[PDB]
Amino acid sequence: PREKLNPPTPSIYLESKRDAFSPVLLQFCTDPRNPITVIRGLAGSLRLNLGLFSTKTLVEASGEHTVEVRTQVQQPSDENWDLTGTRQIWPCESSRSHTTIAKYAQYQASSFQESLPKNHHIIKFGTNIDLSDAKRWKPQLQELLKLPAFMRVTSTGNMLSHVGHTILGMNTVQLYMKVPGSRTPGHQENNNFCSVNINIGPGDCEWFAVHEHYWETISAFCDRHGVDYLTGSWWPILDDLYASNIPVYRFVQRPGDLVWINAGTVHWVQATGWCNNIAWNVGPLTAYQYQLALERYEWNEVKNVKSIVPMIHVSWNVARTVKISDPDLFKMIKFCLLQSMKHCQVQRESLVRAGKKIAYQGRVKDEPAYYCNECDVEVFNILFVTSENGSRNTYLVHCEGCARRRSAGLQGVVVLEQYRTEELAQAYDAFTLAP
Ligand SMILES: O=C(CCCc1ccccc1)Nc1cnccc1C(=O)O
Ligand SMILES: [Co+2]
Ligand SMILES: [Mg+2]
Ligand SMILES: [Mg+2]
Ligand SMILES: [Zn+2]
Repeated sequence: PREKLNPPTPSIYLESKRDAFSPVLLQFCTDPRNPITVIRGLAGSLRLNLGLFSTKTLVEASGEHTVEVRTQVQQPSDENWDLTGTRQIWPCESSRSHTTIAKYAQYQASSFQESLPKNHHIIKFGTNIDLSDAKRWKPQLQELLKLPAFMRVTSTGNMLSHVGHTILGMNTVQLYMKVPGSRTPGHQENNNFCSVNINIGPGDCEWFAVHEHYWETISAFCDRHGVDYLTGSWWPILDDLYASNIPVYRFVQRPGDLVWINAGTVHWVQATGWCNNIAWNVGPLTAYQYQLALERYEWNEVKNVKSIVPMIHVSWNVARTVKISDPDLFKMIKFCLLQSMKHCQVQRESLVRAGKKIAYQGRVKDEPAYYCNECDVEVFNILFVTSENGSRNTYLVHCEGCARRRSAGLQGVVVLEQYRTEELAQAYDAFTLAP
């Protein structure tokens, strides 16, 4: 039906500051039935100084900051043309280049003055601007502390705050600078984590969204139309989605509106006017989020795609410090930890059978999680390490399989252990369901 395929977008207005910190807001935003939530006038309700994220202020703060530019052909939000301009296509490719905030700002500003749409046919979209530097963006980041706990960049209830190190763009803030038509290709978030997006303005963003439930159908369209779902750049053809009985949420994000994207929600975005957007990810400690995160973590492994969130590392840290009261979530984490212990044990036994030494490395403060140099899989605890350079400057971490796959096998490879069996066992036994 036409009505069901065009469902109303979940919306909230906060009449006061008290409403923003209400438990009702959390359960609404995280409800699996709500794939996306727009909070109207959130900035004003919480008195957020969005002027700190204005183009003028950003240029003053760091004019030489790196801006990743995406050159694009401008086209209506419901269109993506082939080279002949006679049919709709899924792939939406863009050329990548680099510039500065100051230089993109001038393009953004001049372009705005040209119209008394912009840049004619071809436009540039300033993406992936890094606001992780605490000293450089102090007033900007401090301003975001006015948000309720579950939406903050850092909180005890956010899985990404238990990683122990920086994951660029997930537990640090990214800035987008846009002109009309600036297009954000379709995707789910890294490891199906939730996301927060605030429109700074002055212009609007147009949003499109599909519930996580339909993601495999979206992936099959991408495969049918010759583009990588997880890693490629694509723009859904809306008629294809409606022809497959897939409801599409459509709404406008006006200046000061916060968009909350729930776990696994497929979404694509286009700027209607000139605007800046700020964004980051959040991983609420719930069974719904954890399940979706683990299954993308595994699916990533099947498709040889790096999981940007090291879910095994995160699950252990969470287990070590956070009390989980939900039985369903506890079961999932407890199982993940047990599987990890068994996996580590199997590796140690095989290494000891082969007569291969294992040195205890230990962990240090602010140490990153390790990934395989070849296949990009998370390498937890047992590290197969080699020296690429003649000196001890360049160390490469490999997984068991890739280490074994080397021409000389494990010769030259030093095997390290970051957590002893007893460390994991004692952390595991300490992890119990909260009352
Ligand atoms: O991912 C991005 C940056 C897209 C940059 C890009 C990459 C590849 C091709 C064109 C543009 N942006 C968003 C993601 N999710 C929600 C909203 C946005 C946004 O642009 O406000
Ligand atoms: Co997104
Ligand atoms: Mg991306
Ligand atoms: Mg599912
Ligand atoms: Zn590997």
